Amino acid sequence: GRVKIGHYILGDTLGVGTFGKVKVGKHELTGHKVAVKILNRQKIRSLDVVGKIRREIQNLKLFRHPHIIKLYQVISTPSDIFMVMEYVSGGELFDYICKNGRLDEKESRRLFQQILSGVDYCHRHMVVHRDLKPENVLLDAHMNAKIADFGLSNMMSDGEFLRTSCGSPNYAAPEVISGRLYAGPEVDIWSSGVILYALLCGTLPFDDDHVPTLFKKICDGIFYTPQYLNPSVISLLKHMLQVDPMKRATIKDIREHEWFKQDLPKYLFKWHLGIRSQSRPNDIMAEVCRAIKQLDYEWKVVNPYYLRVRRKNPVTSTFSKMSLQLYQVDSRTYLLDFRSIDDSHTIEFFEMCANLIKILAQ
Amino acid sequence: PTVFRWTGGGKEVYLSGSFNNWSKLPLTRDQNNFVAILDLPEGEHQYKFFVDGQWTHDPSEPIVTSQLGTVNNIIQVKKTDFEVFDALMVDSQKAPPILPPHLLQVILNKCDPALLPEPNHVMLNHLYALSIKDGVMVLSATHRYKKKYVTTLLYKPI
Amino acid sequence: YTTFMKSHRCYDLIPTSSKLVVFDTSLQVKKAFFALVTNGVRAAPLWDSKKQSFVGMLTITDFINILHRYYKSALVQIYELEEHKIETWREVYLQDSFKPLVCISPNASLFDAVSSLIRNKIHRLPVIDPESGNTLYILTHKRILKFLKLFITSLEELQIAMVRTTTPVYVALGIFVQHRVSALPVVDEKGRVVDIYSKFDVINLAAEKTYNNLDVSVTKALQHRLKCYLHETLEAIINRLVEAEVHRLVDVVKGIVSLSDILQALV
Ligand SMILES: Nc1ncnc2c1ncn2[C@@H]1O[C@H](COP(=O)(O)O)[C@@H](O)[C@H]1O
Ligand SMILES: N#Cc1c(O)c2c(-c3ccc(Br)cc3)c(Br)sc2[nH]c1=O
Ligand SMILES: [Cl-]
Ligand SMILES: [Cl-]
Ligand SMILES: [Cl-]
Ligand SMILES: [Cl-]
Ligand SMILES: [Cl-]
Repeated sequence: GRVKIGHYILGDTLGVGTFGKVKVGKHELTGHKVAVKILNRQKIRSLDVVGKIRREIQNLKLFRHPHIIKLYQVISTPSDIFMVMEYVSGGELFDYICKNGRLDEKESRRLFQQILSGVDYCHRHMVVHRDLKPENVLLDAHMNAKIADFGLSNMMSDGEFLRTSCGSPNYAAPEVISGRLYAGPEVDIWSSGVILYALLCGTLPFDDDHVPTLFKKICDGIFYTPQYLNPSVISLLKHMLQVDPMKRATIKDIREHEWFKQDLPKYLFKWHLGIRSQSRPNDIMAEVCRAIKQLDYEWKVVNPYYLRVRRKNPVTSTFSKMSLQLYQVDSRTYLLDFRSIDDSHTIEFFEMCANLIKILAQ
Repeated sequence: PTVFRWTGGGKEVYLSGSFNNWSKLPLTRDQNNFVAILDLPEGEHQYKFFVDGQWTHDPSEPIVTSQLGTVNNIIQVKKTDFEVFDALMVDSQKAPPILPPHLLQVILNKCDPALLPEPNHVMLNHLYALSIKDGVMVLSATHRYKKKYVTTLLYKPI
Repeated sequence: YTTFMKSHRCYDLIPTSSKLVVFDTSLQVKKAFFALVTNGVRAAPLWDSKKQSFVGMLTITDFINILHRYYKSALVQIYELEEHKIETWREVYLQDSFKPLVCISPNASLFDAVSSLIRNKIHRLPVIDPESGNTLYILTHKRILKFLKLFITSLEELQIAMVRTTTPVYVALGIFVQHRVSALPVVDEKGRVVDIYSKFDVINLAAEKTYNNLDVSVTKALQHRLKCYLHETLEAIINRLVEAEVHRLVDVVKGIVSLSDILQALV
């Protein structure tokens, strides 16, 4: 007798995904087909990704968008965890584009709209699926996009940037291949931009076998626009494939763009940050402590440039916390940033900061 | 349900256990993985493997040596193991970065003077300040209450 | 109408993204009023760093009170204003007779918000979250009667403090103090009303930095820049008010109907 889970008999391995094996599940009596992510509890703790999966499930378990793969149920067992999810027959968009050529302007657009609706849904729920590529975009029998591998995804918390340089280097954004900090949605837009190019051309905008020249071309934002390409979509690709994240197209700018707006279905949709110093970054970090202890405030040094400090309130008798990060601005300057931590809170935060500033450099 | 997985090769691999009256149930092969999934009442259960003529236990898995020299594997099936979030819960037991440009973007500088643009979630709770223009220090930060935002400006002397 | 305010939370009126200015009681009271002007705000909460709590609200009225209390002449500076702290003056203003901080919460209903403005004889109320302590936003009559108009789908039947053209600012400020009134209608040669000098007009002194001369006429003061009849309907009186975004409406004066008064009727 065949292996069951739910009442689904486990079939062929569809793929090997982010953290574990994905196999088909055909229902015992109905014949219904699901895709099953098999996560070994012991493997997922060897890589300390237990937190990541706890969260992934948490998000994916409530999302209900037509161009995102639904997480039907999570079956836990003593040894392994099973992620029962909707199955799509059409497979990889990658292989579609491989077998067939590039898509025509009309068809390309349809899919880009669907894909973007999904990307938009995620970001609207504080989820940024890093790893967006035609390899992770699946197709159903009726040629609908289905965003599929959230293993590499991450949450968007108020006040924080992400660091993990994740996903294929062709679809990866300049700030990702450069390993710089990012807000999140902008790395998904840059990925959606390369997807769009692939749909319209059947090739990658940024592609080279010489890895160093591939990484250069990505940061050079330079890609080729073939003669068949529509100038209106060219304007769009140019806006999405901006090396400056501050200059990069937004899900709104995209929605607003004329090539996108077309045939689009309804159902789819002087101040200073902190105090900047010039000493050697380790002198500045020494400077901060010979000032924090001087104020008698408890802390925890996370990184050599990140500290999580608490102040004991003498009046209200309630502890107030703030985190401190040191970045670099110029070739010649560094900057200490003060971020509030959630348990008047705000006024006490400014007070906690100010005292530290009067005894500190620019 | 419980997962009984034998790892390594074999023409024929069977799971014999206490739960099945030591009958030989066959395991389905993937590659070098032979599995049978089956629910068993939370408590104690002993098993063994009949892999190509030889009876072995799983060395990596917990054993139990009997009074008669019988070495079978054992499985203590918990309630914690069945509920996902309780299971993941028990399962969980340089130089400076470059300043992201998102932080340099202020909602104050960029109608009603007490109305500001909606901010990027990323530049929330960060401290911003004005140059000390003779003994008075101005501090500011944007935060969110429910689905709404407030940019608090503190005028404090030094 | 009365039930409407007893339901909706204060938070519903809080704007999507807004500004809020808070002065520490230890700030010099001149810089305090000057900051209001520059930040485009009519009122600001006052935090006591020693007491570690919001103790009050600095308003335009506080400026009118300081100016009138210590205006010597156009010849000599208001030394008092130029070098008093917010704490030093709130001590003077509220001596043996002290008024604590009156405020509302986001969760609390709009009825609890209108009744508090009246019951405490005030025009600005700060919405404060208790789970935080943080002041969120200063709710006002004009803000409440705005949303009370965005939902609606005789004056004599339903049912005075004045200044002349010649009247100097000092004198007007004095009337605002001993009467507890928001605006002051201006009378010409006869009992015919030509203008109206409000508490708001008083901040143009702080703005232009011209407060050290209150000897100037109300008209001369008003040089830096609307009425109704009794046979008109109460709803038409409401419609006209908000369409011009004003606080009150009064060719000879008989009575003045205000936003704080309409709110007293619809409660
Ligand atoms: N110029 C004025 N003369 C007399 N009473 C006034 C005047 N302005 C306002 N009031 C009254 O003061 C109270 C509050 O109104 P207001 O300060 O204008 O928002 C109401 O009872 C008004 O009738
Ligand atoms: N690599 C791998 C790997 C697995 O193949 C499995 C399986 C499995 C094996 C064969 C069939 Br047929 C169906 C499912 C289970 Br059940 S748990 C598990 N954990 C792993 O890490
Ligand atoms: Cl794969
Ligand atoms: Cl089949
Ligand atoms: Cl399908
Ligand atoms: Cl391709
Ligand atoms: Cl084994």
